[PDB]
Amino acid sequence: PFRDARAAPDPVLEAGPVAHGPLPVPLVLDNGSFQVRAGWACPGQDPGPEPRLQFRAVCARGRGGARGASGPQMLRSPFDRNVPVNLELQELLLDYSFQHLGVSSQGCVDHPIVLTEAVCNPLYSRQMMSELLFECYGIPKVAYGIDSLFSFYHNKPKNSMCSGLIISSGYQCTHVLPILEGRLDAKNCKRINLGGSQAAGYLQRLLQLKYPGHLAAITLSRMEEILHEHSYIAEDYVEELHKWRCPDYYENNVHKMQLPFSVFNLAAYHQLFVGTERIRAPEIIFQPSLIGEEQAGIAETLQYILDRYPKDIQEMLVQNVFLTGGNTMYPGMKARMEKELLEMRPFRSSFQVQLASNPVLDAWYGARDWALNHLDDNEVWITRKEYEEKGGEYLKEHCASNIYVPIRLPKQ
Amino acid sequence: RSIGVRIKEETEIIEGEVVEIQIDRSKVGKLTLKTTEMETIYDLGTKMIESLTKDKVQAGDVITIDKATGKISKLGRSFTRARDTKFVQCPDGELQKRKEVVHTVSLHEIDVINSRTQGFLALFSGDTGEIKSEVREQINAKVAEWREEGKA
Amino acid sequence: TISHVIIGLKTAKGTKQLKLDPSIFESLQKERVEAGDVIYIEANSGAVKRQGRCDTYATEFDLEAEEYVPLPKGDVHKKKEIIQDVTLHDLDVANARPQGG
Amino acid sequence: KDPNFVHSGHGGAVAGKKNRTWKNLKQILASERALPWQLNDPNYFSIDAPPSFKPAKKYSDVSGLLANYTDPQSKLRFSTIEEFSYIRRLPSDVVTGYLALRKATSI
Amino acid sequence: RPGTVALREIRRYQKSTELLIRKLPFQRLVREIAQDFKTDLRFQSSAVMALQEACEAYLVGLFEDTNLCAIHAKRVTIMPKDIQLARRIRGERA
Amino acid sequence: PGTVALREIRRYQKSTELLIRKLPFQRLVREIAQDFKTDLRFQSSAVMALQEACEAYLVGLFEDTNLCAIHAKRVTIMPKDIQLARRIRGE
Amino acid sequence: LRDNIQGITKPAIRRLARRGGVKRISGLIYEETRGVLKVFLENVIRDAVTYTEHAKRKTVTAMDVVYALKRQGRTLYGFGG
Ligand SMILES: Nc1ncnc2c1ncn2[C@@H]1O[C@H](COP(=O)(O)OP(=O)(O)O)[C@@H](O)[C@H]1O
Repeated sequence: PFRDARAAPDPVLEAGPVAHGPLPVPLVLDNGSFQVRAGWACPGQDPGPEPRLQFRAVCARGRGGARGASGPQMLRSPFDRNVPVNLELQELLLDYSFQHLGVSSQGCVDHPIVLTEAVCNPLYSRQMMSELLFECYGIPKVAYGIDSLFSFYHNKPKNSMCSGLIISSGYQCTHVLPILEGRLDAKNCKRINLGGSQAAGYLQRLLQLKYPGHLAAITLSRMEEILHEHSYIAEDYVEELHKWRCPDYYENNVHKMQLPFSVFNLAAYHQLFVGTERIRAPEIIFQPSLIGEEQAGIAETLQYILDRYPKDIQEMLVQNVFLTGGNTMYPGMKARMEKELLEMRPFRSSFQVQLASNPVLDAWYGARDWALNHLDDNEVWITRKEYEEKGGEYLKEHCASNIYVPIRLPKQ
Repeated sequence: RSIGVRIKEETEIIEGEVVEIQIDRSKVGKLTLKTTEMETIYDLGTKMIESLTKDKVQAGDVITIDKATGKISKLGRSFTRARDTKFVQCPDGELQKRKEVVHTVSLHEIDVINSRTQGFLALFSGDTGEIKSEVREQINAKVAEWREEGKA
Repeated sequence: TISHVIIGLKTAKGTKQLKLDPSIFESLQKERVEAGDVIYIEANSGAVKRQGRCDTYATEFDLEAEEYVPLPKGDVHKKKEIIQDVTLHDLDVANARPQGG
Repeated sequence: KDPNFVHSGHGGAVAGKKNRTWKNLKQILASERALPWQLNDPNYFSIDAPPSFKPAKKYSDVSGLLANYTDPQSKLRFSTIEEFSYIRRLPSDVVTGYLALRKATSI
Repeated sequence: RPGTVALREIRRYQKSTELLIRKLPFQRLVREIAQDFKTDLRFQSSAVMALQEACEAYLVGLFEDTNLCAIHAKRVTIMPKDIQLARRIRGERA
Repeated sequence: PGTVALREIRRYQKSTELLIRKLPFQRLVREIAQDFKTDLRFQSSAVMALQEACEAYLVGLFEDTNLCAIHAKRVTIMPKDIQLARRIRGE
Repeated sequence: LRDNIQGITKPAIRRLARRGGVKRISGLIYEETRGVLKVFLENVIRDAVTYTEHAKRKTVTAMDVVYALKRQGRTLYGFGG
């Protein structure tokens, strides 16, 4: 059968840690349309033991006058299309995270922080986010970067001017990130508007249409079992759905987990047979025309960005295709990706596909190991005295982070 | 003439009653086909559009389409459209069948196909004469490898 | 105008670009070849054959008079030493009468 | 205790027919167009991937097997003889569902 | 809890050959309307329940036309003026 | 100005004769009859009974399309207003 | 030639529209109307011929079409029957 989810962890702490040399340990925080992930950096230790608040970033409140329902225990979330675009829920999300991390004594957030932002972040959203971060929370200095570049910075061979493609996936997007000598080539980076939410919503809608006996019993929190544990991505899609065509393959390979139980009962508590369906929700990022929506998908975007470039700079970067975030958790992902890439490389040419050491957590460990090294790069971090003149759109172009564009925003 | 070569080949063949056919002024158009057990609509391509229109295919015909080649064979009309000759029932099973055809050619009948800019006319008309022995020296050796690569 | 034609090729093993002699491109046009066809080029002889339309285009129309073939699983490019046997009689025949041409 | 006891008015109002939320994403990528953007910029309008260059494959709605066929009545796409017998029994409430799941010619 | 999945109604009231109006209130509705033409009426159970089947089918048939009228008139919301269009173009509101 | 068409409405509503040209209508009637079946030929009264039924039917369609556009808060008709006027009639 | 139903002229369709009381007419409406006008004869001439084919006459009478119009629910006066 299905399991069910679990909640109410013990992230209860004293007001904060203290470490040798400069005393203020930085906070490391990831945004996330699926889940937020956070912690104190734990500097001077490599085996960073306790990331905390690894929680589904969706909230409510008790409208009868009870409590703010920020943490784990209809619903709203502070992100749209992977960019934060909210205040009235973003506040109680950050307050909840800061309660469990601890604040040292009073009505200001004492320690410096590193925080994730979108592959490109709309100028106004950084303005609103920095305005919350400095008007309300009052942090002394702040750093920004991308989950994908942080998880790459974690998985690099060396702390050097490496180059590659980063392939990223998550709730409402996947992005292809051409990085040249540590610099994101933002003029020819691309994204597809599909990923985890679309795959889960699609797998739901398939089972809603295929099994009209159980229409309220199936829900996204049950789709996540079959999506993250029973599904796999094809090595070649027409080759997998071809071998599903014969019943002797089907009945042996099909997954068959019962609904939660109380005519041989399964007409009410069905095994919800999935065979091609446990491939279709994975394929969405490769063929978005499995949904209605026309976009190139990962294979044609990967080809499209490469033919922007001279043939030598292709060969020296395609040596590091890195897989990270979200849907890259599917079993068989590397074996699909390297086949789709072999089909479009020059005939004898070499390439290598690298999968993250932990495709969900490595963004935090990347930002952590980054902050542990860049701790006193006082030119890199956005300092509170810089936000005292810079309007909140501002960014500084440090390694493993987004590209600033010189610009100014009217606000009153 | 009296030693045969035998081969088998697989063909995508479409067969059905044409329910409706539509065309426009490049070109685009739409076709529908029926068996006793299914129906479809289809987007046609240009080389089909020219074939269906050249051969005056009309709603209520029962037809075979050689999908690899664009050739149309018409078998008759459906009995329910026999009003206003040959009349026939719709095919059974699905529309598009990957039929296997076994075929045989006499070893000499390969010589005559090889002899002229079109060979097969000389097969029937008797113009085959003094067929060049170096051509047989090749064809016998070619068939001797098809025999053992297993393709014939 | 036409010094050469660049042609791009793909198989499940990779890709190449080739620089065709205009006599070979005249043969591509003889075979009515277009982008998305699957082609065999015999570069030592100038033989050219259309195998079929590539099956990535098999949904360009639901029903059209082309045969579609899977993207070749073989290498883009293949080499052999080959040894040709020809008799003096084959020369005496093939050069005596005007060829069919 | 609270990370702050008092807070700014970031753009959402106290009262009015006006929002308590800031501008939603659709208004952001509209209003951002007035700025002095250039052909070299990291502009968020430019990052959405191009349309597919090849024509899209067809897979049967009800089972995901490769579809050779489309029904004249419902306009769904199907693979096999028993699937054609199956689809003709389905209620319009799921037929429109499969069509909407692929933004079909009737939405 | 609140404000989600209105299709909870779509997925309940059309799973079988059910009727949506309760029987006792329908049986006391029709009789008052009937007697104005001619009084002293008595009714077969099989007569009264043959009315409701036609009524609910006709109401459903109106609403099927009605939501497309709203969509054409630039709305997701059906409103009384959609019925003013539909029932007159079918020739019945005349 | 762009509105004195409202005087055409009143003129063609005062008028009650048939509006399509008899020869074009008769040619179309015959062409549709002849590709349907062989040697069908029409008395003038049959072509007139056809044309009166056609033009009354189209006046009904235009009245129905008017109410669809008025309901859509328009002052203009587009082919979509006719396609509602068909589907709402069940045509 | 003008046999493409365009022989039902723009101003004639527009005059039917004006008797029908409609204001601004978009330029695709004439052709959409010609589509309806064909389909009305694909009902009426077709069934009228099934009444002509009751007697199997060469002449279509006003009766033959009035019977088709009667079964199609659009009865007509002045011709009788
Ligand atoms: N298992 C998962 N399933 C779905 N999405 C996930 C999963 N793990 C991580 N993500 C995705 O990671 C994406 C980007 O990285 P994330 O950790 O959330 O940081 P950020 O949004 O700031 O870039 C998000 O869009 C989120 O949905």
